Amino acid sequence: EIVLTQSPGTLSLSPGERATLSCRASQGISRSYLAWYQQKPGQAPSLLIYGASSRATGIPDRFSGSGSGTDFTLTISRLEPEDFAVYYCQQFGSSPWTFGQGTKVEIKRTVAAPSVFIFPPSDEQLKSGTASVVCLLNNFYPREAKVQWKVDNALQSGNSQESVTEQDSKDSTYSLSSTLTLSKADYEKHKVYACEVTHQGLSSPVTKSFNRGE
Amino acid sequence: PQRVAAHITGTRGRSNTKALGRKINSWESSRSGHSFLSNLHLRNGELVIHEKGFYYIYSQTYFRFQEEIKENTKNDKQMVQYIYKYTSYPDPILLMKSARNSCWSKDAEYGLYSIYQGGIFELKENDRIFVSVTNEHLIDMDHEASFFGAFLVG
Amino acid sequence: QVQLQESGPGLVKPSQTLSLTCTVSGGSISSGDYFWSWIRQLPGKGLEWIGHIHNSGTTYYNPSLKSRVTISVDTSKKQFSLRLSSVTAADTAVYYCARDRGGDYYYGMDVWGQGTTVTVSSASTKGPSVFPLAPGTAALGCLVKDYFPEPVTVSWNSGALTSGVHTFPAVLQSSGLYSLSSVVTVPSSSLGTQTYICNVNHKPSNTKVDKKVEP
Amino acid sequence: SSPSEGLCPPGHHISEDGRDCISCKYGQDYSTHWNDLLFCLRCTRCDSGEVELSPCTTTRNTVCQCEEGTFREEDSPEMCRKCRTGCPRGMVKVGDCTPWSDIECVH
Repeated sequence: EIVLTQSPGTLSLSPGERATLSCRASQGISRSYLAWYQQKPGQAPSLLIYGASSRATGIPDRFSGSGSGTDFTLTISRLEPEDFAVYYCQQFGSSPWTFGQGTKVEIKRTVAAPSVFIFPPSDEQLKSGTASVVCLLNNFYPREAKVQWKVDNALQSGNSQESVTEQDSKDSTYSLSSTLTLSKADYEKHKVYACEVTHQGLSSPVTKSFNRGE
Repeated sequence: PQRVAAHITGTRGRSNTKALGRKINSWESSRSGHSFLSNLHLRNGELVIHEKGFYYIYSQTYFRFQEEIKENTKNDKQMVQYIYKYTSYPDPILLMKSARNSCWSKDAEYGLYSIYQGGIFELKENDRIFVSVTNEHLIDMDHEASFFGAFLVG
Repeated sequence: QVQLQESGPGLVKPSQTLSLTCTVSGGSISSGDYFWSWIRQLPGKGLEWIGHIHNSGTTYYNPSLKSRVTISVDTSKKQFSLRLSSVTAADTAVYYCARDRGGDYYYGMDVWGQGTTVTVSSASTKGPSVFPLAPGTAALGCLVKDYFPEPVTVSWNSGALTSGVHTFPAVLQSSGLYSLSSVVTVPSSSLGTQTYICNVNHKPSNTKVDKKVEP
Repeated sequence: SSPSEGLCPPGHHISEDGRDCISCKYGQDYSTHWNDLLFCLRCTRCDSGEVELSPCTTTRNTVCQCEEGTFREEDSPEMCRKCRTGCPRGMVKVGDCTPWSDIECVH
């Protein structure tokens, strides 16, 4: 199969700065047979550039395509914060029609700290089975964050799993989500539950806790 | 109709108007590219031999390319076609090989290198035979440009 | 304008045959032009082109998918259908259908459906359990928990509240079923006025349930 | 349809039993003049450094043209060749670079 190879993996760039995405095919291929896709988190892809270098209907002029043979280039000129999706090339050269691994453009902002929150396992959840303590981290910036849980002042291991969003296409910012899974039987013993949030956008680790509905 | 012959070709259509290389296995069947098999069968680009005898085996493999000067590229290209056979033995046996190099002049813009070769070999029942190339990505498979065949020569 | 709907089971059973169908609204398939097409996308990496079909019923498939694949049209029925075969782990992926302008001048896919995420197991589909997570500016949102298979949608006051919503990617628990939270952040002096119901839906299990989040 | 003189029309193509017309797959093969072919003729797909100028239908093969800035001459129909930019000294240019010709310099 013809193999496209997108370089690089990711790009970080602030708005206004200029983006060059590469797509290089293992064999040279028409040019009529190279198209570019944009895929915003949680959406189906959508056609940016077709024919190596044609803007699909509706696409802002900020986007451009170039190349032939084996080397093809997509160029976003003056970045908007929207433009921070993932970008794919595909080749209708020969056949399987193939796609490149994809290049992910990530926004560059300016450190914003997380607004920490903590939710008590609602009474209804407890009434059957287990108890879930959910820790939120809001509109931040950047990628890194640490999350520790403390039960009668002891550290946890394994008994949690988290999930982050992608950057906001309007804002610029992530958001994390750590949950604490332990049975509504082992929960009823221990008295103090704490969510510790260490971040580079903070002076010192900010903590959020509760005393089992007191 | 009771005859042992075969000529299978590059799928991918038609023109305008321990084994060296990699095996070509995208060849396919029934007279449209104008292939045929006749007292022989196919097996991932390997013709399989029914009737033990002498067989004039052959293949042409077309190399087409354009080129550039880059930061970390030596442009010399070794275009070699191999015709191996698998017998009752563990490792493949090369039967024939034909090679060519690309031009050297830093002034080359393109490269057209077709490679025909063929010759008779005595094959046994269930011997399997396949083509194999270097610079596979350079091989053009327009159906007249590259093909693979054999017949019995009784 | 022209729109596409990924109709089809979100679950299929190890070495049973997966199937889906795509629907067309506004303009019809018939018209000797485009190629109606299936693309899958393999757990957060490369898209894979499966195969396409024309309005004359002629197909094109990705060799490496060593025909497990079949795909078809019915203009009288306004839908095209794909069917894998014999499936496994390596078949679990979101499956988009899409319209490619074969050469009716582009080459490329101008129209996609939103694509349904298919999971291959013999698993038993489970409905989600919803428990609200109870509340300057405050943070409130419900926890959708213990379902299967993986497609779950969750909005707020049914599409009327989208401000500051952060629904976080589902986490495949060690149980085998999935969790997923869905927070909102609102002005802290609104915990009493035009307040907040989250509506979790789950097609594979027929679930569609609301829930009010409150002090 | 059914044969007409022992011929099937464009887009269609004949059967083994010789009795029925069958129809070329779309954007895969073709047939353009009335025929008796047991197989439709396969479609071209533009080799590199060309542009597809029209898609391969069922009664017409795909059309390829040289890229913009390259030409295709009668005796070099295998690689599109780069148009020259300058002429030599003492030589003046009349006639631009087309899909089918180099530039044309005179004296």
